[PDB]
Amino acid sequence: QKLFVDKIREYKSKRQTSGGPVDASSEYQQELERELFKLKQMFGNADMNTFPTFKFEDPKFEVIEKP
Amino acid sequence: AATGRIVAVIGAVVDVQFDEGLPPILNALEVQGRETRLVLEVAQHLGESTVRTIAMDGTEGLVRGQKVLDSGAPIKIPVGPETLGRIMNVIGEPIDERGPIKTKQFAPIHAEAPEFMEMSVEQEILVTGIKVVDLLAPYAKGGKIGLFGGAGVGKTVLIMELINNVAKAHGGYSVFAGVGERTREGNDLYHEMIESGVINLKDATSKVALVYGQMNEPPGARARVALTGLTVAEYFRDQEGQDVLLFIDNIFRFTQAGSEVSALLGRIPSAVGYQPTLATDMGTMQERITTTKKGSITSVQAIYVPADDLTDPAPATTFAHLDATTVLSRAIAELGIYPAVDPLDSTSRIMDPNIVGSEHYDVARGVQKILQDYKSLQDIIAILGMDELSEEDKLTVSRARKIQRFLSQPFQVAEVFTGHMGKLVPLKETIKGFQQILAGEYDHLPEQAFYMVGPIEEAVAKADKLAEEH
Amino acid sequence: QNMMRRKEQEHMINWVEKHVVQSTIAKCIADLKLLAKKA
Amino acid sequence: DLEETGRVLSIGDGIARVHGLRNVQAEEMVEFSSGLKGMSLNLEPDNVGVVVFGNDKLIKEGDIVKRTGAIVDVPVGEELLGRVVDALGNAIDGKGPIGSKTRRRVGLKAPGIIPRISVREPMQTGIKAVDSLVPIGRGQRELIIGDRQTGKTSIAIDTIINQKRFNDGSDEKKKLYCIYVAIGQKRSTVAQLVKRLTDADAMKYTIVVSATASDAAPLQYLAPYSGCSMGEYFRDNGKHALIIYDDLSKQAVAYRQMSLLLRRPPGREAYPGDVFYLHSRLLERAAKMNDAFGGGSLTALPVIETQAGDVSAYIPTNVISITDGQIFLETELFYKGIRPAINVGLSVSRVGSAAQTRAMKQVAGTMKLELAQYREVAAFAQFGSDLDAATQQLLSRGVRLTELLKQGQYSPMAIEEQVAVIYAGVRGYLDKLEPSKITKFENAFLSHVVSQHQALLGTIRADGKISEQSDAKLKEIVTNFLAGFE
Amino acid sequence: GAGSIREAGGAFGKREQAEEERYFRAQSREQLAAL
Ligand SMILES: Nc1ncnc2c1ncn2[C@@H]1O[C@H](COP(=O)(O)OP(=O)(O)OP(=O)(O)O)[C@@H](O)[C@H]1O
Ligand SMILES: Nc1ncnc2c1ncn2[C@@H]1O[C@H](COP(=O)(O)OP(=O)(O)O)[C@@H](O)[C@H]1O
Ligand SMILES: [Mg+2]
Ligand SMILES: [Mg+2]
Repeated sequence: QKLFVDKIREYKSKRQTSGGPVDASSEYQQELERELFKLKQMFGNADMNTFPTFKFEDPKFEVIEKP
Repeated sequence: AATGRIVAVIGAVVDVQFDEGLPPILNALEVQGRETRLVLEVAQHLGESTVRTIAMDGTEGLVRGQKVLDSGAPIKIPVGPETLGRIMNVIGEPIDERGPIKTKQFAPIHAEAPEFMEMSVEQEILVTGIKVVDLLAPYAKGGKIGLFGGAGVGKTVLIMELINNVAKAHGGYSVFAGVGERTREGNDLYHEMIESGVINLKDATSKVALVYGQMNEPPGARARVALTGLTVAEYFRDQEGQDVLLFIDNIFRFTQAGSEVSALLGRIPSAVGYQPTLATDMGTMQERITTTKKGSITSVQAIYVPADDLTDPAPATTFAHLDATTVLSRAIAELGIYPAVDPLDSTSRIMDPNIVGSEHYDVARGVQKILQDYKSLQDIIAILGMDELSEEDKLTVSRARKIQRFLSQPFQVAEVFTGHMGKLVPLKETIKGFQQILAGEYDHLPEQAFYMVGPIEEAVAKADKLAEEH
Repeated sequence: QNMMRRKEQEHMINWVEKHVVQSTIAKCIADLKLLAKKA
Repeated sequence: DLEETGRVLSIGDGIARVHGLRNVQAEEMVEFSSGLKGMSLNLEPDNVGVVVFGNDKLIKEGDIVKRTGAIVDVPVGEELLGRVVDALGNAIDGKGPIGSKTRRRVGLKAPGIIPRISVREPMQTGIKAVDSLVPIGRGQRELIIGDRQTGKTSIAIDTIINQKRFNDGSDEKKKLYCIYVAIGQKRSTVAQLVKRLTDADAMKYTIVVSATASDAAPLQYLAPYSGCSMGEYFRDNGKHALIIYDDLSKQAVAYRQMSLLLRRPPGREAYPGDVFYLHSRLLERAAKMNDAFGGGSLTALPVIETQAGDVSAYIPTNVISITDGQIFLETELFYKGIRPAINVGLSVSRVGSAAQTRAMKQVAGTMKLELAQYREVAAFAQFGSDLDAATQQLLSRGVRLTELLKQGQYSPMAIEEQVAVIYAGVRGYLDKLEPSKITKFENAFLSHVVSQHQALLGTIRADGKISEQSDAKLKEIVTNFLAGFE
Repeated sequence: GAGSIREAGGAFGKREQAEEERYFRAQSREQLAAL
């Protein structure tokens, strides 16, 4: 049951992740920073971790009464 | 790795017999016992543990039984910011006499095209400063462009003007790939890039990488040098996220190179004498020149059109790989109008009112319509003459000739061909000038006032001067 | 949250497969037992 | 898992000459040791010629080739709607696997003589020129032929977007499921097309089969048949499908590559002897079934790119001979401002009025006769002011109807509004208006009839014809808006 | 075939070009002097 050894013994191996954020990667951060840069820059440019403030405009108007 | 022996040398095709460890297809093999490095790319497994290969350099002096060593990978070229300001050939050797290219990573020149889920639909107009391009068939940031033309219509001058304008306005590591072109033009471009500061031989802030395989190279080098330049640009796009410019001149040569070995690889010719694998080779090459979600590649490709055909299989196959084709015409260059862009044959996928604005689109369509009407009226003009035209039609012909002249523009790189100064017309100025010509705002000015001017203010000033002289 | 979940579970699945490659007469005997069980 | 195998004698250009495999069938799908797939096209006494579904750099001399025992098949079903798939039905849009239940062979035979009934129901495109002058019916094979960049894909996309009005309604008899097979295109072009179809909400009833330019020649060869099988699923189950092969020239090129590399005898333009057989057995599968077979249908819209308008080339000749008509596009008409650039003189629909509603028939017979007379006397423009009043009237009405046929991109019109507009045209209510305003009028008038006259449009849509009450009401609406028009 | 006569070159296309140039050099003369 070679793969069945794999499937349990490795998911168990990944489950031992108490201090592990990404299960002993030692890498993948060098590109994660790029992905999160691209993903964030294509969703916007401000800080997308806070609430947005709102500035609002008022339509323009002119002199309309009979001159 | 594995060692074999040359068993046949016919032209640029070499057969190698491996006793142990037949190399996969597309591997690079090194011939042992040669002064300069000769590389053979595997193309076919012939059976009986023999492989057919294409030579990247000359095959003279090769002997049957000469030892060939397997590298275990395709041609690997150095990639990185160290390639900027350098010139490499098809196999990545530095051919600028400036020493080795000490990058820290090498990339194989054969890779898979980006997937479908990696495509980006963003279309943003790239203003070049050229009147006819921006007006009728504008280029987009991250799109594939393509410049079609026969021999001597101005593909190189236009691609050099684009280099000048965009690349000096750009901040994203351009890459030029000379594919089967004149070596004289390569030296010219190298030195006009050094003197322009784009390539810096000291204090390495160079922003262009050059890859060159010219007309004197064997078919294999001319077929793979486009892939080499593509791989440099691909590293700049993926592993650095930068926005790359990719100039290729000429891409037709790539196609042509394949033909020059096709029958020697044992393949029945297709139509017009082209390899049976024309469309798929062009596909697997061009599908790698693309903008992905990881980066952007704007590519300008000069496409030679043999004998001004445009129906030859090579240009006709290239047409479907581009986003904004610019087709140069000899009938236009013989009028004296430069650039020789054909207004009724150029196309752009961003010539859409929802993209360029309704004013831009309406002006472009009005220009194209009045030029088509001029075409239709020229027959009547040949038969009847000019004096028997309707007055609306004389007005049409006048405005059409004026628009023809105004689409012309003096280039900064053609200052020797014309003696004129270079002009870089902004987009709004182009739209405004052509709208004003179409509206009739300049019916009183002559037509030679619009020949080789920038904005319309220059047409007015030139008319005033032409009058003040006589 | 999805993209970080995708890169991670991808970096997990190729880890766990690469991590058993580092890891049997019972199998060789079991193979012939399976070939007998072919019938 | 005991499998019959063979050895790769040789590999090159995507062709594997394979030893053994004594029991492999013709056109059977085999699997290489590297996981790649292939199809056995040449069964020769000493070897089998396998075409490789991928890149031949993974195949080496000596690799093991397994059989699968099955002719190529693809998943079919409604689970494919809204998906982008490859030529073999694998999802390429990253939205998970296709949860289909049924598989169908890509090389099944077309319905015979008896299972068919005449083509009688309209397939609305939303383009005024097509729906009025070149009508397409459900079960027809109408060719979209033209030069490059003349507006063919736009016609296909308008036809796909237009079916939203029918697919959002409740009338199950009028629903049309679309399939867009893209052969030899860029992946970014297909992504733009998919985005355009999603924005128009047209993906929920559309399948997009994508065999792009970097895919192997066998995949581009096979993609039209995969799409045709996915549409035959609907055609067999009482539903109605439309399929657009964009385009068949590139499939012919891919098949020619495969044949030339298999050393099959070349013919004219190096195409094999059975390229006509190829396109004909692909296109005869678009049929209209009788009620005894569910009443379903499959409509084919093959696309062909001609070089310099040369319709006497090999593949254009073949596909023109096979189909039931053609929509011809001209680049000169394109740059004259006539868009969609349909050439009405050359376009033809051999189904014809049998594929039109009675209202469109009413107005379109008149429009066709008038545009024909206009085409006859159209050379006399540039001199029109110096002929009879009848010739000048012919020219006037002709240019009015010509400007009446121009249409914007991605904006297909309902059949009722098309009928109202052609009514305003061929009844004379645009002769007093000068040409440069027609289009503008056509817009404003349209809005008018859409806003305040839903009753007349709904009654025409429900009746399919213009009855005398409908005729008179249309009359009054047109004359009122025209009198009150700027 | 809208510009077929002057795209083919030949006598009928070379005479058309000459006629156009004659007319418009006349008009450019009578347009410059009026400036
Ligand atoms: N009815 C229309 N109105 C305005 N523009 C149009 C119309 N139809 C098409 N176009 C434009 O003409 C151009 C070419 O059209 P399209 O790409 O759909 O035809 P095509 O034959 O498929 O081109 P290709 O050679 O790339 O396959 C497009 O940019 C499109 O936006
Ligand atoms: N923009 C231009 N301005 C002036 N002359 C030009 C221009 N483009 C081309 N020419 C002329 O046409 C000749 C051919 O130019 P070239 O760039 O070599 O065309 P191609 O690359 O198609 O062979 C040039 O030597 C030049 O005299
Ligand atoms: Mg040149
Ligand atoms: Mg198209």
